[PDB]
Amino acid sequence: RDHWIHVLVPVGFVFGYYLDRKNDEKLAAFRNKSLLYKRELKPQEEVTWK
Amino acid sequence: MMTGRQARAPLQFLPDEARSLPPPKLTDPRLAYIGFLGYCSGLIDNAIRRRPVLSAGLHRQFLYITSFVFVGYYLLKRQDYMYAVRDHDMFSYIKSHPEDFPEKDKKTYREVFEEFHPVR
Amino acid sequence: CAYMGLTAALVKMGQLEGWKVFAEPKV
Amino acid sequence: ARQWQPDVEWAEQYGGAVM
Amino acid sequence: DKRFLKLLRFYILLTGIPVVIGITLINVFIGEAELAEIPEGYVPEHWEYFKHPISRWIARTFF
Amino acid sequence: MLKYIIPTMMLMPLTWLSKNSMIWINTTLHSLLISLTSLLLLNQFGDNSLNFSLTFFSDSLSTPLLILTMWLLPLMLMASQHHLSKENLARKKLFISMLILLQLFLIMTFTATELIFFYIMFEATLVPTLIIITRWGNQTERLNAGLYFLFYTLAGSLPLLVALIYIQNTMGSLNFLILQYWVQPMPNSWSNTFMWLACMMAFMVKMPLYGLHLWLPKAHVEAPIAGSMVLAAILLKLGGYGMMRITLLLNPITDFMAYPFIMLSLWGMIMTSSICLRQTDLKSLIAYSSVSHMALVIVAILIQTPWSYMGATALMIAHGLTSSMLFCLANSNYERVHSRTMILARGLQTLLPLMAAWWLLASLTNLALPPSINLIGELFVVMSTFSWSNITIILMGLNMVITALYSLYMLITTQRGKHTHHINNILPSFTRENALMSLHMLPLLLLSLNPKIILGPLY
Amino acid sequence: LRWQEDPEPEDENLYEKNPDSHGYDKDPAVDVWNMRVVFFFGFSIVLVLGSTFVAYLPDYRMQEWARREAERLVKYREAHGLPLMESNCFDPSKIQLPED
Amino acid sequence: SWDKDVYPEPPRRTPAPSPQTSLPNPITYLTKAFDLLVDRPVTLVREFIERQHAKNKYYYYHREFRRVPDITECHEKDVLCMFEAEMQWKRDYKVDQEIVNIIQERLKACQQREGESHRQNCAKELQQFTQVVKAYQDRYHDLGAHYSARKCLAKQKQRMLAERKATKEAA
Ligand SMILES: CCCCCCCCCCCCCCCCCC(=O)OC[C@H](COP(=O)([O-])OCC(O)COP(=O)([O-])OC[C@@H](COC(=O)CCCCCCCCCCCCCCCCC)OC(=O)CCCCCCCCCCCCCCCCC)OC(=O)CCCCCCCCCCCCCCCCC
Ligand SMILES: CCCCCCCCCCCCCCCCCC(=O)OC[C@H](COP(=O)([O-])OC[C@H](O)COP(=O)([O-])OC[C@H](COC(=O)CCCCCCCCCCCCCCCCC)OC(=O)CCCCCCCCCCCCCCCCC)OC(=O)CCCCCCCCCCCCCCCCC
Ligand SMILES: CCCCCCCCCCCCCCCCCC(=O)OC[C@H](COP(=O)([O-])OCC[N+](C)(C)C)OC(=O)CCCCCCCCCCCCCCCCC
Repeated sequence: RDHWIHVLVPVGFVFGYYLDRKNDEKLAAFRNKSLLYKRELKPQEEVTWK
Repeated sequence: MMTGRQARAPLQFLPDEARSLPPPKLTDPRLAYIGFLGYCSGLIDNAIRRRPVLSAGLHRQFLYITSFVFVGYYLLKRQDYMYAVRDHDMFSYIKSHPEDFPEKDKKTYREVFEEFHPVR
Repeated sequence: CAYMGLTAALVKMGQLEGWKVFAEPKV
Repeated sequence: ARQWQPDVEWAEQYGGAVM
Repeated sequence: DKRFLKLLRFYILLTGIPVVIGITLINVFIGEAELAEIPEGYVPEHWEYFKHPISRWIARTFF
Repeated sequence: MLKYIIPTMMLMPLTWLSKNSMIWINTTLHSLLISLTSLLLLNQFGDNSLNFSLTFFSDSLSTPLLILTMWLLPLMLMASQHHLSKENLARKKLFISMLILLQLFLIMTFTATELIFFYIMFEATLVPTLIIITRWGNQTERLNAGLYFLFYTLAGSLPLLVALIYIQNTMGSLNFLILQYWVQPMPNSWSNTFMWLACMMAFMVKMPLYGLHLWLPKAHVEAPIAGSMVLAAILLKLGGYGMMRITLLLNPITDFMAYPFIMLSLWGMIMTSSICLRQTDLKSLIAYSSVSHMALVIVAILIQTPWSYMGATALMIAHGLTSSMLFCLANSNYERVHSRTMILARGLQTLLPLMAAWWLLASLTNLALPPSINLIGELFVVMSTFSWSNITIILMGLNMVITALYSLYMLITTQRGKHTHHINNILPSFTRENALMSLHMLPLLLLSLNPKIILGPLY
Repeated sequence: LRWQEDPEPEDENLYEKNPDSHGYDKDPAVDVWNMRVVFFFGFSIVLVLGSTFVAYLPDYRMQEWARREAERLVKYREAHGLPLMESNCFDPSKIQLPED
Repeated sequence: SWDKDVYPEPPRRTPAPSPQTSLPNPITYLTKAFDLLVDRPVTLVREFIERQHAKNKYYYYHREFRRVPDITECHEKDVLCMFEAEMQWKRDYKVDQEIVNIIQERLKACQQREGESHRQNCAKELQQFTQVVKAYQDRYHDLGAHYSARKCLAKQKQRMLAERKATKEAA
């Protein structure tokens, strides 16, 4: 690409955002297990959040 | 502290029981930081000998990153092993001495009296 | 007048609250 | 107008045996 | 100074006028949502608790 | 927070792989994109803080300081690019790298979940700032400031380090989230008195405190413009942020340990404001104004009411923007007359009318003209300190006279009167300089419309 | 005499070689594109879309909800004859005081 | 509109137009000119906008927080439960703040709407305001800037010790 330097920070954003989602799965020990938002799962659904 | 533990089988960098522990992935962020230390070492090596820093010796920078990742992988395995041994000794000592770690009774805050200090 | 007095106050409060300078190894 | 740098007077303070 | 002020007004209006026209078109055609009771068995999404469509878009997309 | 740290780090290959005429444009563009990205931190809640991971979190205290930090980098790149034109390209990239590294340290200083990671990043911010001030400061004469930095290290950060390790041994953690629920009252004892001084004096020097402000009209003077911008805008506010975190653990002993230092600030803002009436150096005048405004933040944190914390964080954001703009105006005259003497170049409204309009607006925000957030912070601190003691309004209001007095004097001396005859290099205002003044002032004016995003976690 | 020193460089004027200089750079194409970058990604992007973002924040720190919830609860306890707010935040039956 | 119970408005009593003098007032002509020139085009544009609202009807919801256990029945230093208790307590703190704001809006609107007879005709709103401010002060004053459910519980316990001692010393 002739403008390959203008994608260092934006891909560096998205990858960073990617890792944030990657950490959320490591903090899902109380997904649908709190005393405030516990509920039965709707049909065609495996998790309450991702 | 733990020197009587690794005195029955001395001079073992990774013992046999260390193979029961999960090894670090190759995308371990600690190991990625060690590879970044290798890349910094390659840049400082090209800087101190007046080479083009980002250009010269790409095979040499590749061996710097490779060698630091290679050493750091086994260093992280030994690190994880020694913290696992620390927790194993801790838990087996608590289990073998129930008198020293009494299950202290959990009181809720309806019985706990805390002194209120007003901000005024 | 300053540092000697502050040090003597520190030694007094080490007598009071039990401050160890050459503390025995416990852990 | 430019940036100050050590002269001979500043530099000779670090050339003796002791500081 | 006048060149700076012309450039300031131009580069503000450059995305000011599309944003104002778009917000006007959203408030006229897409419009303000209505308060309603939560139905029996319907669990709303987190972005379905907000009134304005741009607020629903922000709460859905980014937050 | 890792969607902000990684673009800030990708500004390093962006600044070292850029073409030689393109390194300001690329870093300014991508740092403005990071500052636009920085608004995703406004996902705050009325009960819970925004808790990203084990390492990073953001309540409504850290969030506006983060947005101001990520906004300050493009402005510093604009302000510092003129006087680095004859610099070496590699030294210019080293300057930009130290700015990027300072932003990198700050944006994970404000989000530090645990307090010793806060300490590491907090004392990590001093090193790129030190190198920026002493390698690009245009003159270095620091015979008295070395001993003062030794006093900062002795009386400040090292007792904080020992105190935080002590809390780590006692409480078992230094997570601020855990310390919200495991906080014990810190009673009256001499051990707890030295504990309070250890937890507070580092942040007292960082604000700065009156009597401890001796570094700040030196370090602001001997610095480049980006260094003075980041000192006035962010690096003082680390002390206020750290006080608002560490005063959770210092209850209720704070309720009688605040009384000396409150006096040191309540009289201190009477003095330093008065000191601004006798300043020959304009940059020193803005420095003593920064002391005179951070004294109120010290008082508002030490009296620990809700209105005082709301006013203190609003005053921190507002004073960051305002004093950064004041240093940029001081540089926009220093780059022409090549001297910081405030009585040298006078009558500049005859020559630069739009720049004198920017001087007028920055002065009116400096003297807390309502409804600006300078006045909102000033006013809420004054209300809370009236609830503290009804006499302090005198020491508030008298300050609010003198704060007006040097604000317009700085306007009247530099911009009004007769122009100086023997100065003929007064060029018209570059579009860069007016853009810098507007990117300071227009966010500061827009925050008057919606101030609720800069009033902290207990709005 | 004193050492071999290069003389003090005079302060250049950016208007001499370029009367349309914005002050960003001495190369005019670089200067004008630096101006366009600063004005577009500063004013057209961050200020305008940023104020549009902040203005339509989805109930920043749940204030509006907290009013509307209050408009429920007052309506629940005006009608049932209750006082509008108790002097105790928690139930005084589930609290054990220290005896004397 | 809104709910007329939480925002009460007493029934309006306007007097009839009683023209005594023969000179025609300007206000009726200006009212008819405002009704023609201003009320009608604004009303037509609002009807167009409301038809476009009807062409896509979609709804939003008021979020409900079911009651989790409070700080009294949470164990000491058990952050998983007392976190829930703290979030519940903070939501109730902000809602109590908006209740106080509703009663203030009532008192101010009563004072203006009654005009000069505000002291005679707004005794009930002033009484409700005194009760809700006494309640909010007993519940949330003097906690500090680092307030929590523990500070509020300790203030409640100190107030209950004072009330029990005052009950004991009266007998
Ligand atoms: C305008 C362009 C100007 C140039 C462009 C550049 C502008 C600047 C760039 C700005 C870039 C964006 C910056 C961020 C802001 C974003 C917008 C935002 O947050 O808006 C907030 C806020 C919230 O709006 P929203 O959330 O979008 O919608 C609210 C509703 O829930 C939902 O909305 P809704 O559905 O209820 O309403 C929909 C609305 C569309 O929505 C909007 O307009 C909202 C978007 C406008 C935002 C504008 C902000 C820019 C700055 C404006 C102020 C400065 C302007 C310049 C200077 C003016 C002079 C000083 O529909 C209409 O407007 C249609 C009705 C028009 C009525 C007038 C004509 C009626 C008769 C027609 C007769 C002819 C036809 C007859 C035949 C018909 C046959 C069918 O919007 C406004 O504030 C709108 C501005 C007007 C407010 C009232 C103005 C008068 C107030 C006077 C008393 C108070 C002041 C007293 C001062 C005392 C002396 C000191
Ligand atoms: C989110 C959308 C919001 C839309 C609404 C906008 C909200 C506020 C935005 C900012 C407002 C100020 C903008 C202009 C000032 C800065 C530039 C300047 O100096 O230009 C001079 C120049 C006119 O002068 P010139 O003759 O051509 O050349 C200069 C002369 O050589 C030499 O100059 P000079 O000496 O002949 O004349 C300077 C004169 C000097 O006049 C003064 O110094 C008098 C000011 C103080 C006393 C009067 C105000 C007191 C407070 C009451 C009013 C506020 C509350 C009202 C509400 C109701 C009551 C509570 O200043 C003015 O005339 C400025 C008028 C506005 C002043 C605002 C208050 C500043 C005082 C300090 C802070 C006070 C508290 C905070 C206020 C916050 C307001 C929201 O203006 C322009 O060329 C305009 C440029 C474009 C302006 C765009 C404004 C919006 C920017 C935001 C972008 C993002 C949102 C999109 C909205 C886009 C809308 C188009
Ligand atoms: C924030 C911490 C860091 C600080 C530095 C930040 C630097 C980076 C900047 C990023 C972008 C900016 C962020 C802050 C934006 C703040 C502005 C904002 O969003 O406002 C929202 C506010 C929101 O108002 P609101 O609170 O009513 O919003 C209601 C909510 N909605 C829209 C969903 C229904 O926007 C407005 O107020 C716009 C209203 C229309 C425009 C204004 C009309 C009147 C203007 C004055 C007319 C003339 C008066 C007389 C003048 C006389 C002469 C003086």
